[PDB]
Amino acid sequence: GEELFTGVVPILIELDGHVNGHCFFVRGEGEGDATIGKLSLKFIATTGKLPVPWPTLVTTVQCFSRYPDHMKRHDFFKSAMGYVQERTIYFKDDGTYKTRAEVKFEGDTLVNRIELKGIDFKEDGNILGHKLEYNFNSHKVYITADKQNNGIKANFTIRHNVEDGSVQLADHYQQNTPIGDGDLPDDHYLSTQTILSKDLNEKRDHMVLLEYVTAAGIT
Amino acid sequence: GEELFTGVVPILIELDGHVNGHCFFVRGEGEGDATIGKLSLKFIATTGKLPVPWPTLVTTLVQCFSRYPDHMKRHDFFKSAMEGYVQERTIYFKDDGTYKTRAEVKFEGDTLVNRIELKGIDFKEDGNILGHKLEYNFNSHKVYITADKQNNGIKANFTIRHNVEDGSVQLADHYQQNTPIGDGPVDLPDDHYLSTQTILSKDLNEKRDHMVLLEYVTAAGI
Ligand SMILES: [Cu+2]
Ligand SMILES: [Cu+2]
Repeated sequence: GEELFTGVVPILIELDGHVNGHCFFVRGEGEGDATIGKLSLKFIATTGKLPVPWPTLVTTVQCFSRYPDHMKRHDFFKSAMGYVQERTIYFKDDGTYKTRAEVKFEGDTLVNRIELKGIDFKEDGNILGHKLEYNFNSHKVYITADKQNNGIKANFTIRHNVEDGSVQLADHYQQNTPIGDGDLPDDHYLSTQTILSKDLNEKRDHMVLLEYVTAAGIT
Repeated sequence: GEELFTGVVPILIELDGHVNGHCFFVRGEGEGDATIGKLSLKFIATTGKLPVPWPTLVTTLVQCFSRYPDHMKRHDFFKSAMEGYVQERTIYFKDDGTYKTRAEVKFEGDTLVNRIELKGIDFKEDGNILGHKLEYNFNSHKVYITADKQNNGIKANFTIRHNVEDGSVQLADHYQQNTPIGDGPVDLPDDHYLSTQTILSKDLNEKRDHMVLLEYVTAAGI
């Protein structure tokens, strides 16, 4: 399973989005290696301007996260190889995201097909009002093991920067389970870093992504 | 599950829709009498004007409220699955794009829900569908139902007649498969059919793109 991430692997990402009766779709193309922990993706909104700000959709392909030589026994995301990634995103004082995504290989490209449903967001609120900065800070992904579902649970809170100077908290609860039968880890975490940019020659509503993710927690 | 449909039951309907790179969603609320075969629903396009004329969606947006007479109470697959069943369809529009449909129909307390997804493929620009050349009308149709021992469910085949502004007719071939969700004591039926009648109206005080529905469907063949 690990041997598939030895080098560059092309990425395909599709997102089915439904928030407060607004339907949108996002295509994601790019590359990424797990030896460095790098991701380079360009997301395109093929349905005009998004009804929600980009940074909220960032959180919803860990498998390209770098696991050091002494932690290679703890990468569920690679052992699967696919898995499904379910999430619930609690935006504080704001709506919520339910997310289900299948992540498997399709030949050369690694594919992440997503469906999300946004419920009870506030009009002229921080999300539906696009009062979010085009930013993203660094975060930790606290990962534990789940023997009951042969998978993994994880908890973290994302800090979205607001235009006024305050901070938005999007509490994330996620569950992952393998698709095919056939390695759960100990309590570790994934340190993440992210830059949001744009292609100056794309007229479509888009987002360029650069990520660096590594693991830690085990000496 | 006959006892559940004794009287009036509230209905909830949602349609996840994608047709030729265009996105839409539709909410449906209403009631239904299975003792009569009556349905009264009001659908709302929460996304604004659909990229597709309503009458092509009427077929895919709950065949449990159909009236099966007292001598046909052994042939209602739909009522008996209520856990619910999964209704899958493929709608071939003649000389036009097609529809692929999936839906889950189950009870969530008082109301009955169908959660539906659909994908539209290979439709023509300035066609009858994408060009909105269909009259806001509908005709009467028969639903021939057969048994599926292998998948423990049923199938159905029929062709829908959509009226065109030309005075012509746009055909839509429907193929469907139903399979129970929970392990069912549900009995399968002999070859029979449902006679359907639909009326599409508008709520005068609603500004959103919408459609009001009235349906009378009863079972026959025995
Ligand atoms: Cu709006
Ligand atoms: Cu959709």
